[PDB]
Amino acid sequence: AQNPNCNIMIFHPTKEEFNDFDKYIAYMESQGAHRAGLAKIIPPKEWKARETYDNISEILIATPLQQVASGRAGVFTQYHKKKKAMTVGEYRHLANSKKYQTPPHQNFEDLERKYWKNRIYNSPIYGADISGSLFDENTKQWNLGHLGTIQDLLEKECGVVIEGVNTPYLYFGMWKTTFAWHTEDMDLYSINYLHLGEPKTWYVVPPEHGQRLERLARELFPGSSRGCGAFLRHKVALISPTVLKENGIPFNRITQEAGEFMVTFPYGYHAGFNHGFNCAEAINFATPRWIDYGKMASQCSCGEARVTFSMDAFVRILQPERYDLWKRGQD
Ligand SMILES: O=C(O)CNC(=O)C(=O)O
Ligand SMILES: [Mg+2]
Ligand code: NI
Ligand SMILES: [Zn+2]
Repeated sequence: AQNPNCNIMIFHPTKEEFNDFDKYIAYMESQGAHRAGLAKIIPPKEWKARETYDNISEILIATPLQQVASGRAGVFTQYHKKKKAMTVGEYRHLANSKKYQTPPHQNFEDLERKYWKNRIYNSPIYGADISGSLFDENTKQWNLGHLGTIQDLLEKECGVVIEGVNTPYLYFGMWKTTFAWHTEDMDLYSINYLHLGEPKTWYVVPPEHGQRLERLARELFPGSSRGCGAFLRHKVALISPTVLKENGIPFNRITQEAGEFMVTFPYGYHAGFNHGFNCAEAINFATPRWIDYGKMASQCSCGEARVTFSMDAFVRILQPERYDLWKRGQD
């Protein structure tokens, strides 16, 4: 079995290997990359996402989210307070202000220490989940607005034609902005490209050990667990690496820098934080190997998780027994 310790793997495809996205994903899995839950892909040196980022400041963040924490430094939840709209230029200036800017630090490890020590005492503002793309239309390789759609993959594998669309989302981050522990909707893959700015640190639990994380989370967040049998779908809980180590949960960590792709694999729980002002683009995708994960994915039916239009069909076709209860949650 390849990669039996579930280490995060890093790949350096040549320009030739970068042509066929599906083929490269299947290659990475042949080497065991999925066992980690997360992989890094460094694009060939000849590739570029677009020519420059000099003209992005007029993009609108219609609903910036202030991420307010509650709990203790290593075990906390966050709620998202909606703020007034602002442009990317306005947000960048805010991220760079004294109140929100990255502190002086020695290296990524010192910054990681400071994040876990001090995150809860601040409420950074995240421009998340903004439909759109920063890939040039002429970029033909690994262009996250030109991937094959998940609806087309389900149709190719299973023969059933379904409604829905699959588009990318932009993320504008600042120091301490945080992504809570989660897997993707319907335990899909995700791909994330860091277009510009400061790094993003990731934590990940191997898919084969995801239930260990869930059992810890039920212990650490006991009221939330009673409220919903899939409350990590709410995407609000954080647990530090120190706490994960104390409780014997297998995980790995890696820092993504500008110009790099990360892939998350089906049922790979992940969480992380931004080092400073940055912009990422991400989208969900599927392969044949996902189908079985989609059929088994947990679901939130309490009403909190509220998701896209396109998840309806996935539930309806892959999880018909759960469909009625899940749909009630959506309405
Ligand atoms: O970058 C972020 O804030 C969150 N991204 C992801 O969870 C992802 O790409 O799957
Ligand atoms: Mg602009
Ligand atoms: Ni994710
Ligand atoms: Zn729920």
